[PDB]
Amino acid sequence: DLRLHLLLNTSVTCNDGSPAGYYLKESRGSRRWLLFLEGGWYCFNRENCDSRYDTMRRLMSSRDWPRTRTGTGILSSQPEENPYWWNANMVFIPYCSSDVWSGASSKSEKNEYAFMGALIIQEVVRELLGRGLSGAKVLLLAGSSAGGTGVLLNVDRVAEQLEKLGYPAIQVRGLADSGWFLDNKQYRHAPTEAIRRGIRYWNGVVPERCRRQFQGEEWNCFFGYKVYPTLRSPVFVVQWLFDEAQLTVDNVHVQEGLRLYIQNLGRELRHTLKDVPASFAPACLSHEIIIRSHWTDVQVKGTSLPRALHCWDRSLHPLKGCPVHLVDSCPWPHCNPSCPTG
Ligand SMILES: COCC(=O)Nc1nc(-c2ccccc2)cs1
Ligand SMILES: *[C@@H]1O[C@H](CO)[C@@H](O)[C@H](O)[C@H]1NC(C)=O
Repeated sequence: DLRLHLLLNTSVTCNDGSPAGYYLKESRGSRRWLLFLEGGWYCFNRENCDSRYDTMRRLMSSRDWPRTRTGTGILSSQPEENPYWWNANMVFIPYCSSDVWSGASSKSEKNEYAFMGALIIQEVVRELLGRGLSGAKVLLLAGSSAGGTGVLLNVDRVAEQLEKLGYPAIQVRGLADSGWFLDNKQYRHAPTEAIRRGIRYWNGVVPERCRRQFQGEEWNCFFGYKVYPTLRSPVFVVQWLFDEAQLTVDNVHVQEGLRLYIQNLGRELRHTLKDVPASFAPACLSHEIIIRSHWTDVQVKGTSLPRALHCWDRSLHPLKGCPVHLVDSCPWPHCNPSCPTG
């Protein structure tokens, strides 16, 4: 179990003004720290945020949060569930800002909700330094789905924060799981407009180099293949080639037209990853993996995800039989036999 801590700075809040927080399990014999960003869609105006507050309130408030949480997958402390980082300090950061971890706006007389995702992170890091993060060797910022995109938007800001605060020895890295989306044409007739509206609603912030490239066009930086080239911190990318959330936004739920559509989607995703040296992309129909209990099962070219992440660690000290770039080439869902049956 990871135990809950509400933020001492109560001005950093969830959507409804309740305090944000984090769950922590601390491993005093380790100098590695894993900070995981929860996912769960987003909302982009008053009307659909109001709907989210009725039936998805734990994603908008801490008032009902439980006191402990079980670490699963990469957050597990058992070596046989987590071959990669079982002895690390574990942190789970709940997603209660509905802004893809990008907001920096408080609740006011003109704002019904607060969107503080970028600041919630910003602050979890601050309070953790007093609980042992000051002695870390590596800080891995991880996340799934909306949290995976949140890794891409925030990893360089965390690195900059620790540099100005006087901790140049902490190596900040990122692990983005199922947050590598394409702004492609739908199968039937959209995401990009929802993101554009969201940024204005949230006062959303994007990384500085990406902002300077696109200059009204900041929505571009929410898409993996466009923002990744601008990042300095090392980032490992985990992405199913046929992600279920990507197919949902494409209005896909088999004859020739749809066959070509699905094959072209895999090809395009595969193309966007070819210059990404640390990546794991199996040809499966699924969504999220790294905090799933059976995340050790899937393999690409005979290498599991826990092994590929270990090989990544070694590379940051090509390696013989310990690869870090693993992308399937076969063109149809579940042509990899190790894909989840679920
Ligand atoms: C660039 O976008 C950032 C992002 O996080 N987008 C997401 N989209 C979803 C989603 C949307 C519709 C149906 C199922 C899932 C989850 S997260
Ligand atoms: C609390 O957080 C807010 C928003 O991030 C910030 O303006 C303020 O300086 C913080 N207070 C303290 C005491 O750090």
